[PDB]
Amino acid sequence: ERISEQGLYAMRDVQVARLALFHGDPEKAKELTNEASALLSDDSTEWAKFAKPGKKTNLNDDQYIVINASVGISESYVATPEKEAAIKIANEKMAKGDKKGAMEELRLAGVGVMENQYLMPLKQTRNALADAQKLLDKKQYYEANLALKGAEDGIIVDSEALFV
Amino acid sequence: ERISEQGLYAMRDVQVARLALFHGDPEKAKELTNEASALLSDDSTEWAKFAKPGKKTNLNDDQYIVINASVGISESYVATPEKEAAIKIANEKMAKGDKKGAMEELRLAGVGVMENQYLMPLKQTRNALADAQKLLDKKQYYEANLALKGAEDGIIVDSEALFV
Amino acid sequence: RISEQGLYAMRDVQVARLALFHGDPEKAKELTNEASALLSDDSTEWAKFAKPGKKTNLNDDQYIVINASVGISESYVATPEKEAAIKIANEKMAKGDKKGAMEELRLAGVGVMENQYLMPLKQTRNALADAQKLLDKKQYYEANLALKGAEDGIIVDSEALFV
Amino acid sequence: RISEQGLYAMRDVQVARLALFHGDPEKAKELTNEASALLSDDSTEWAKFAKPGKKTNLNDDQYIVINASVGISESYVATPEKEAAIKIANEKMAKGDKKGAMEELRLAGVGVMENQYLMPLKQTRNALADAQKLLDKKQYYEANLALKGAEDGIIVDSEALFV
Repeated sequence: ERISEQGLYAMRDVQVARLALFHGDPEKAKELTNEASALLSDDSTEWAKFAKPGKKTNLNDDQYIVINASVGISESYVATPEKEAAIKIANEKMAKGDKKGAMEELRLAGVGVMENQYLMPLKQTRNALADAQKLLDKKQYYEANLALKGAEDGIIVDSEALFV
Repeated sequence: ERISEQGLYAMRDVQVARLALFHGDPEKAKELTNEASALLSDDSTEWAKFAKPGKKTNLNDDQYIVINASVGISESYVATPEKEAAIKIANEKMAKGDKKGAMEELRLAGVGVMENQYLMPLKQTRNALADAQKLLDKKQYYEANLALKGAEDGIIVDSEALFV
Repeated sequence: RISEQGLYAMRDVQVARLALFHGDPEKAKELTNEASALLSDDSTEWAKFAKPGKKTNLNDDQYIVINASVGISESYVATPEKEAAIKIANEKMAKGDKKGAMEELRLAGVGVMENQYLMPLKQTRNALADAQKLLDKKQYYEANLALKGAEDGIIVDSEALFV
Repeated sequence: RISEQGLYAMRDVQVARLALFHGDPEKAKELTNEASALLSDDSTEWAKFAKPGKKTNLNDDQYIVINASVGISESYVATPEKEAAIKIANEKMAKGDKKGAMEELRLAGVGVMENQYLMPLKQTRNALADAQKLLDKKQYYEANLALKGAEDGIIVDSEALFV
């Protein structure tokens, strides 16, 4: 994976924190927001290893960080002998680690394969968590929920044809 | 209003497994699929305790299991003295754990709050994972990816107004 | 049934938010007025499109069905039993026997959901009215947020089809 | 530039999938015929709506922009600086200086994305042709899956607006 596990866990923490605020548990929300902030602010983390260059951020000098990924499949689902043969060869090539050859066989049988990457703008997200922490410290719990929502709103999905 | 962390962990395994079939190790895909299947097949988990009762399933005698939850906020984002006064009171009741009274105060402020629950049909999902395990055993990797996709496709969202 | 007035109103909202940020507030104002008019028709039988039993944030509001889609879940494994079930289901669909067709698929391990998009009617009218006041005051960014609030009221409700 | 032709075609596909499972195959066939005709109509200047630099699965294909929406990210904390930037951005929107307006927001911590929905033209034409063959053979469940495959080719591409 080129997925940043720290960014993935941080955003999962934000989701649970926002729900905690509406279930009368600000203390859990505060602890989770602190965990998320610390996950994104480590000096040892090599964020460049997870960055998506070429995706321009709203903040200058910021970068989008890959924090999750999924596979997207498109096809007709019609079984033909030719498509079954292509899939058999694709499976063969994938077993041998020939990922690029496997994808070529799938694509000629009408299968589209995308990698969906979930992208987090690093400094923009840190700034939103910092705003949330200040509000939590002042017990402005609804407002903290909105700042956390703003962090979630910065996450985008980018889909790219795999091995094309 | 409790989430099955076991079901959520299983479905997260499924997502990683599908991508590994195209982009990582098929051996890791098999291991993740075995783990997801074992988590869902474990009846030491008290599944009924996490079920959503009034949601009819596709299989007879199945149940939807709550495996994730999030908050959805609707409002205009326009500040007024009346609204800020009501939000201040909402925050005070949140601090005292009065989650119902806090929600009544937010509705005075013009805020709509939903809880989104992600629902997993347990036996239907078990069946899809079992199909994927059979395919992976035969090195039918693309087909296994579709069986896992079918598992993901059974997850639905149900949204309900929080504490009305 | 699906409310095409609600469907068109929320489509107008989406286009209006884009128009504001492409430097066309006039187009956004026209579209927001159209959406307001679609949701305030005196002679729309809204109860015909309502989703009762879905509790709203506002007291005595109602959710309106404004869109729908089909969701299919299966494992894509071909067997003789499954192909035979699909053939029977297709024959039932050809005859208009929609309920039997879906039951035949479910018995073969195919899940068919109806995904309904639900609009809270009075809540959405209120959001549009807030956006109109901001547009009148030339508060265009703020109006874009108010329209976003109207969009965030739309929820999805999925039910097994003809179950 | 959004392709209204492509958007209409994909909306037809959604309704067709619903019609198949609500016992109306003739309506689904009519809707699928219309979607195929719209996408095959080369009097539409498809290249004018294409998203350059986005690689498709098929060798000589192109992604067509068929829909777009706005996404706003901010922390909702009112500060004198942000409130002044919103005032300036609103003035630039009113003058049609759309790029300066988004830059003003960006520099005050308000991020605006444009989300574009992208349709791979030849790939989508191919998926509809597959569905047509199935509909002609009365293979209605299979046609529903082939139409689902057409929808699954639509992707979202988000970019900072006028950055």
